[PDB]
Formats: sequence, C-alpha cells, structure tokens
Amino acid sequence: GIVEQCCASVCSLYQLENYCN
Amino acid sequence: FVNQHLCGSHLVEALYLVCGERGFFYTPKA
Ligand SMILES: [Cu+2]
Repeated sequence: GIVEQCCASVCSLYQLENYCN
Repeated sequence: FVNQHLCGSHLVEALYLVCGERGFFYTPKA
C-alpha cells in the first residue's frame, strides 16, 4: 500500500491525496 | 512537486501537509 511504497520506493504528493478524507 | 521517500513519521507529516483540514487515514499493512 501507500505506507509501503513511499518508504520502500518513492511516492508523489498526488498519490498521497488519495488518502485524504 | 517532487517525488518523495517517506518512512515512518515522515509519511504522516506529508499526509498532514497534503490533506490539511480534510483529514486523512493512515493505513499501513498488517
Ligand atoms: Cu527521521
């Protein structure tokens, strides 16, 4: 998931927007 | 904006910045 991708790989701020309420 | 390497609490900080008052869910894997 995102927690994992952001740490083991990289992620974008736009991908993080998917976790906002 | 640039790509991010974010582990632990640093990811929580990023979500807070991105989502602001909308709030967010922090949902790691089991
Ligand atoms: Cu640190």
